[PDB]
Amino acid sequence: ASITSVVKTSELILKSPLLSKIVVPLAKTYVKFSGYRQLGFKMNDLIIEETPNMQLALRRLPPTESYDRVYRLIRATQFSLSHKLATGNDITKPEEDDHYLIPYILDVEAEAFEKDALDNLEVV
Amino acid sequence: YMGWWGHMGSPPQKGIAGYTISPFAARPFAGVVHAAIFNTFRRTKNQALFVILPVSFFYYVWTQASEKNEWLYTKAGRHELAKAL
Amino acid sequence: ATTFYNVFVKRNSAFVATILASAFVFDMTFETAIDNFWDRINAGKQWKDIRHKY
Amino acid sequence: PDPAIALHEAAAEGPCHDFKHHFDECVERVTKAQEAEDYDHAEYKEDCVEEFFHLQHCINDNTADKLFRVL
Amino acid sequence: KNVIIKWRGKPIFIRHRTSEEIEEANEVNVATLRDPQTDDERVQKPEWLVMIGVCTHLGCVPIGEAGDFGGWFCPCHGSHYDISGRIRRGPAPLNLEIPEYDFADAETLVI
Amino acid sequence: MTAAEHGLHPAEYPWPQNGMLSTFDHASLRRGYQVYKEVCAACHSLDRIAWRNLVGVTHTTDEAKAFAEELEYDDEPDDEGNPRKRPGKLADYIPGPYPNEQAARAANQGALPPDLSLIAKARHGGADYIFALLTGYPDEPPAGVVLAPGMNYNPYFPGGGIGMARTLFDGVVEYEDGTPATTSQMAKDVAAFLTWAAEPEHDERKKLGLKAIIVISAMLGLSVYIKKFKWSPIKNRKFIYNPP
Amino acid sequence: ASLRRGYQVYKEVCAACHSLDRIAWRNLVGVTHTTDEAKAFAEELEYDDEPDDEG
Amino acid sequence: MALRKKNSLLNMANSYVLDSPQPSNLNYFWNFGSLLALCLVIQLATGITLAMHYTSHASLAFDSVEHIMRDVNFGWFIRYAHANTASFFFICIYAHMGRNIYYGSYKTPRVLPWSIGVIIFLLLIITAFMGYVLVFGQMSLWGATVICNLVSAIPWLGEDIVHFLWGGFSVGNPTLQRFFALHYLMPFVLAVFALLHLIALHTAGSSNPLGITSNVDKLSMHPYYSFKDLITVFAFLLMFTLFVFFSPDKLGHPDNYIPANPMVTPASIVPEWYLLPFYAILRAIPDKLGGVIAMVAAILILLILPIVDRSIIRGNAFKPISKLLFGFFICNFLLLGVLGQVHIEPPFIVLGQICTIFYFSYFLILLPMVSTIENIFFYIGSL
Amino acid sequence: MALRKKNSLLNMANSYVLDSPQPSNLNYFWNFGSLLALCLVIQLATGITLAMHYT
Amino acid sequence: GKSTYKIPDFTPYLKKDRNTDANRLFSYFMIGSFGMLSAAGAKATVQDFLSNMSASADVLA
Ligand code: HEC
Ligand code: HEM
Ligand code: HEM
Ligand code: HEM
Ligand SMILES: CCCCCCCCCCCCO[C@@H]1O[C@H](CO)[C@@H](O[C@H]2O[C@H](CO)[C@@H](O)[C@H](O)[C@H]2O)[C@H](O)[C@H]1O
Ligand code: FES
Repeated sequence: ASITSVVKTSELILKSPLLSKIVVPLAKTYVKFSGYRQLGFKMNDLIIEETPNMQLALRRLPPTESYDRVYRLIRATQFSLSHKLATGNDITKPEEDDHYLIPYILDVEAEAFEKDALDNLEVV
Repeated sequence: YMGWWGHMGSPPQKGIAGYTISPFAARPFAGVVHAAIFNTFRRTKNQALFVILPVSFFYYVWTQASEKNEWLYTKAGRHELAKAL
Repeated sequence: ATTFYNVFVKRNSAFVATILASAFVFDMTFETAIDNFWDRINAGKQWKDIRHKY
Repeated sequence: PDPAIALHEAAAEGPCHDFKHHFDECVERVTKAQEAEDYDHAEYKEDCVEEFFHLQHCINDNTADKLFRVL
Repeated sequence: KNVIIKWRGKPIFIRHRTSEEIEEANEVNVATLRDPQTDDERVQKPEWLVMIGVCTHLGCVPIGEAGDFGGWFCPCHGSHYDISGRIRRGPAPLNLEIPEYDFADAETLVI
Repeated sequence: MTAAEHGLHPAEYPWPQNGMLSTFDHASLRRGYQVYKEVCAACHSLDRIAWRNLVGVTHTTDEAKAFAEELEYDDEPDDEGNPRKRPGKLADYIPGPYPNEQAARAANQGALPPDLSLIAKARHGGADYIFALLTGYPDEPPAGVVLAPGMNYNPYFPGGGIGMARTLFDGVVEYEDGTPATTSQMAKDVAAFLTWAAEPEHDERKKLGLKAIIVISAMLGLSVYIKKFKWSPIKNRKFIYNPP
Repeated sequence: ASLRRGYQVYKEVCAACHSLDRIAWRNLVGVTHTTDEAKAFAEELEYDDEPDDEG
Repeated sequence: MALRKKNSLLNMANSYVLDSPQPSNLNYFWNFGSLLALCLVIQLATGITLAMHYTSHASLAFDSVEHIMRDVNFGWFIRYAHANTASFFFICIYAHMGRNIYYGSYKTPRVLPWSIGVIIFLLLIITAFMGYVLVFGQMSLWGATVICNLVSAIPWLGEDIVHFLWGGFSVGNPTLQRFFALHYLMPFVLAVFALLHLIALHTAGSSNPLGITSNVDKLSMHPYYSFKDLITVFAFLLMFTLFVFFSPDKLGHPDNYIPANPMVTPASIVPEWYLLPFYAILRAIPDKLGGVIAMVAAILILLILPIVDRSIIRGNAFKPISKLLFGFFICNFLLLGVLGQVHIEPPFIVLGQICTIFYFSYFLILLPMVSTIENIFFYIGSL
Repeated sequence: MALRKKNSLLNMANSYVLDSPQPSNLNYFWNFGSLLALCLVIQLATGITLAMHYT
Repeated sequence: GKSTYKIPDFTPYLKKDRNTDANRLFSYFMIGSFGMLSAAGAKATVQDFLSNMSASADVLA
C-alpha cells in the first residue's frame, strides 16, 4: 500500500466522532502490544524503504533526522540480535514517537501520483 | 538496493561510535544462566498467546471431531450415522 | 602451557596434524569402547554369547 | 501350560470385570435374539464385536508386561 | 460368480449373472442415478457383466459381492456399485467403465 | 470406520529389542527359526532370506550348510542341455512351499499366504501385530459375527475373518534348548524371528546409531561453544551516539 | 517380396538351428505377411501360459 | 587486491559464501536455507548411491530395493537416510516458507526470489512423488494410479495425457522406468532453481526479523553465519540420527513393503505425510476437476502474497493481529494435514471443507483486510 | 535502464548471450563452442530419453 | 553518553587472564576438539558410506 492511502483513510476516521471514539483507543492499545517502542524505534522507522519513492523520501530527510534514524536502526538491530529489549532512555516514549518521515513521503508520493494522473489527461 | 562493502547503500552515518572486545577477551557464556532462565522466560511469556490460542483452538476442534467420528461408528451411533449419510 | 601452545597449536600445519592424529586415536579407541559397552548391556543376547553351544 | 490362559482369566475377573460383564450381557441378548424366529428376516443383526474389543483391549493392557516377564 | 482378469494391469470383473440378478439390476429407475444408464446400455449380453474393476472415485479396486446394493464395494472411501456396476452410494462419480469387448465365440470374449 | 473394519490394535509388548541400546535375543531368534521351519514354512515362504543370512545370527556355518544341503535346487543344464538339480549352498534362498500364487491359493481355500520376509515391516504394529495375531484366536467368535466360508475369526486382523487358522498349540514344536513350547512362547519366538528377517541390520544399525548419537551430541555442544565464541564481539557490541 | 521369400528360407532352413528371438510375430505383419497369415503362424505353436487354478 | 576478489571464479564463491554482507540480526529461522542445502546434498549423495544399486525394471525394482536393504554394505543406511531425509527436506521447506511468510520475505524487493521459490516447492513435490513410486510397493503403485488419474480430469485431452505419461494403459514397467529417469534428473533441476532464487535474492540481500533495512549494519556471511549454520546442522543430524538409526520406519507407511499388486488395493491409500494438506484440499471439493484445480491453486496462490499483503511494514514482528492470524493459518495448515489422513467420513467431510475455505480466505480476504487495518492502527496509534 | 540490464537474473543471460562484447573478426572455428553446447543438449535430451527405457 | 574515549562498561564480559597462552589455548582446544570429531565423523561417514561400492553379500557368495 501507499502511505497516502493510509494517511487519507486515517483522516476519515479521525473526522467521524463515532469512529474516532472507538478506533483511537484500539489503535493506542495496538501500538502498545506491537512493541516496536521497546526496541527504541519510532513508528516511521518500520516503513518499507526498498521502493524508489521511499528511497527518495529518505534522501530528503534533514541531515540530523537522517543520522538519528541510522542510529535507531543500528541500536534496534543490536537489541534484536542480543534478544534484549531497550531499557531506560532507549525506550521510545509516546511523546517522542513523531512522524518525522510522513511529510516527506507524502510529498514524494503526491508528485508521483500527480504524474500518473497527468500522464492520462485528455484535452477536452 | 543492497550494495557491497564500501557502498552498501546506508544513508550517511555520523556520530555513532561502536565498541567491542575480542572473542578471546570475552567470556562467551557470560550471564548464560541468567539468560537461559530469566531472558527465555521473558521472551516466551511475551509470545505465549500467539501460540497457545491457535493451538488450543485447533486441538479442541480436532478432539471434538475425532470423538464424534469415533462415536458415529459405534452401535450407539448407528442412527446418527444413518442420518449423516 | 605456552610450550603446549607453541608446539601443537601455533602452526596450523601442526594443529591440523594434531587434530588428524587425535581423530585417528579417537576413532580406534571409541570403536573398542563402544564394542565393549554394547556387549555388556546386551549380555547373553548376542550370537557371540550363544555360539558356544554349537 | 500356557501362561497367557491364567493371566487372561485373572484379568477378566479382576481389573476388567465391568467389560467382562458387558460382553457377557451382550452375548446373552444376541443368542436370545437368534433363538427367536424371523431373526433371519431382520434388517439389523446385532453382534458383540464392540464389547469384545473393549474387553480384549482392557485385558491386553493389564497382561502384556506380565506375560512377557514369564517367557 | 465374478472373475478377475488382468487386462492392461487394471482388473476386469467378469460376472456370470443369474436370472434374478439381471432382474434386480433392471429395477432401479434410471432417473435416480448419479450416472444414468440401464443394464442394456452396459452389457451386450445380459449374462456377461464385463467391467473394468477400477473404482471411478480415485482408482481403487472394489471388492465384489460386498456393498449395500450387493454388487461391488470400494473399501477405500466406501462407494457402492450395483449388479450392473452402477454407482449407488459413496464418493464415486461414474459407473464402473465397460471395456470394448466382443464375443468372438459364445464361450470366449476378447477385450 | 468400525473398529472391526480396522482390526483391534495390538498391545505394546516389551520386546528384548525395544530400547535404543538393545539387540535381539539371539537364542529367541534361533528358537523362532525352528517354529518357522516346523509350522509356518508349510504355507509361507521366506524368499528374501538366504541360508547365509542365518550364519552368525542363529546358526553356525556348518549347521546352515547342513540345512541347505538337504534340499535340491535347479542347477545349470548338463552337457546334453537336460535340466539338473544340485544340493543347496549357502548362497541359495530358503525355498517356498508353493511354486506359484495359484498353487498357494488352491491349497489355502483361496487365500494367499504372504511371504514373511517383510511382514514385520509391512504391517502397522510389527512384532506386536504378529504376536497378537498368532495368539489372538478366540475359542468362539463373538456372538453375532458371520464368518465367510474358510475364514477364522481373529480380532487383530482387519475385518475379523482371516484365512489362516490357529496354528500354535502347546507342544507343536519341541524346542532343542528345553524351553517349554507354550503357544505364547512360540509366538514370541517366531515374532522375534520374523522381525529379524525383516530388518537384519537392526543390531548393527542401533550400535552405529549409538556411536553417531554420542559424536553428533559432542559436535553439537562444541558447535555451540564455537558459535558463541565467534559471535561474542557482535553480541557484546555497544554504541555511543552523539547527534552531529 | 524378397523379405517374404527370405522369411520362408529362414523358416525352412535356418530355423532348424538358429533362433530369431528378438522378432515377434507382430513384426512380420505389414512387412512380409498380412495379420491373418501371421496369426496362423503363431497359432500353430504352443507357448507357456500362466498356471491353471490348481497352479 | 585479494585473490578471492580478483579471480572471477573465486569471486563468485566469495560473493555468496564468504564476503556476502548479511544483516547482523538473523535469528535461527534463517538457518533453514542451509539445512535445505544440506538435505539436497544428502539426497544427491544417497540418491546417486541408490541408483548404483537400483533396477528400474518393474519385475526387479522392489527386489532391488530389498537387495539394497539386505546385501549392499550399509545399504540399509543409504536407503533409510534417503527416505527419511525426504521427510526432513519437507520439514525444513515448510519451515523456510513459514519463515518467509511470517517475516514478509515475499514483499518487494524480494518478489522474484519468492516466486522462484514457489517453483522450487513444486519441483520438490514432483521429485518426492516420483521417488516414492520407484520402490514399486503397494503405496508406490496406488499412489501413482490415483495421482495420475487426477490428470484424467483435464477436459478433452486428460485421458490421452495420462496414457502418455504412463507409457501404457496402467501404471507398470514403462511408468517405473520413466519415473526413475525423471526422479534422477529433477533434483538437478531443483538445485539449479535453488541457485537462481539465491542469485535473485542477492540484489536485495536477506530480509531480517525486524523488517527494516540492514544496509546500516552488515556482517560477513563467514564466519558468523558459517558457525551459526553448524549449530543447526548438528541439531538436524541429531534428529536425523534418531530417525535413521533408531526408528527408521516411523515416518513411513508399512504398505510400501508389500510388492505392488494391481489387483489387491491396500487398506488405505494416503500419501506421504508432507503431501497431506494438499490432499485434504483436493478431497474438500466434490468435483474431480474442481479438486485438482484447488489443489494446484493451494500452491500457486502463494504467488499472490506480494499483492494481497497491503502492509506498509514488512513482516509480523510488530503486528499483533497479523501474528494471531498467521498462527491460525499455520495451525489450519496442520489440521488440513491431519484431515488428509482420516477416512472420508462424518464429521471430517464438512470440517475439511471449512479448513479449506479458511486456507484460501487467508490469502484472499483476511490478509488484505488485516494488513489494511493494521496500517491505519500504526498511523493513528502513533500520532 | 533496460530490463535486460536491470534485473539480476536477466542480466546474467544478457552478459553471456546478448550484450556480451565479442571480437568482430572471429572465424568459423569459433563456432565449435556452440556446437559442443548443441551436442551436450542433444546428448542430454536423447540420454534422458533412453534412460526412460533402459534397464 | 557523550565522550567517545570513555569506553562502555565491558567488565561483565572481560576475562582477567585474557592475554595468557592458557587462555588462547583453551579456546583452540574447543575448536580442535570440534575439528577432531568432525575428522573422525567424516572418516566414519566416508568409509561406511563408500563401502556400499565394495562387493555386496550376494556377490561375495
Ligand atoms: C496351513 C496354513 C498356514 C499356516 C500353518 C500358517 N499360516 Fe500364516 N497365513 C496363512 C494364510 C492362508 C494367510 C492369508 C490370510 C488372509 O489373507 O486371509 C496367512 C497370513 C499370515 C499373516 C499376515 C496376515 C496379514 O496381515 O495379512 C502373517 C503375519 C502370518 N500368516 C504368519 C504366520 C506365522 C508366524 C505362522 C506359523 C508360525 C503362520 N502364519 C502359519 C496360512 C498359514
Ligand atoms: C531446495 C530448496 C531451497 C533451498 C536450498 C533454499 C535455500 C535458501 C537459502 C540458503 C536462502 C538464504 C538463507 C536463508 O534465508 O535461509 C534462502 C532465502 C530465501 N528462500 Fe529459499 N531455498 C529453498 C526453497 C525455497 C522455497 C520453497 C522458497 C519459497 C517458497 C524460498 C524462498 C526464499 C526466500 C523468499 C528467501 C529470501 C528470504 C530472506 O532472506 O528474507 N526458498 N533460501
Ligand atoms: C530432492 C532430492 C530427492 C528427493 C526429495 C528424493 C525423494 C525420494 C523418495 C521420497 C524416495 C522414496 C524413498 C523410499 O521410501 O524408499 C526416493 C527413492 C529413490 N530415490 Fe530419491 N529423492 C531425491 C533425489 C534423488 C536423486 C538425485 C537420486 C539420484 C538417482 C535419487 C534416487 C532415488 C532412488 C534410486 C530411489 C529408489 C530407491 C528407494 O526407494 O530407496 N533420488 N527418493
Ligand atoms: C556428454 C554426454 C553424453 C555422452 C558423450 C554419452 C555417450 C554415450 C555413449 C557413447 C553411449 C554408448 C552408445 C551406444 O553405442 O549405444 C551411451 C549410452 C547411453 N547413454 Fe549416454 N552419453 C551422454 C549423456 C547421457 C545422459 C545425460 C544420459 C542420461 C541418462 C545418458 C544415458 C545413456 C543411456 C541410457 C545409454 C545406454 C543406451 C544406449 O547405449 O543407447 N547419456 N552414452
Ligand atoms: C579418499 C577416501 C579414501 C578411500 C575410502 C575407502 C572406502 C571404503 C574403505 C573401507 C570399507 C570397507 O572397510 C570395512 O569397513 C567396514 C564398515 O565401514 C568395517 O566393518 C566393521 O564395522 C561394521 C559397522 O561399522 C560391521 O558391519 C562389520 O562387521 C565390522 O567388521 C570393516 O572393519 C572394514 O574393513
Ligand atoms: S477410490 Fe473407490 S471409493 Fe474412493
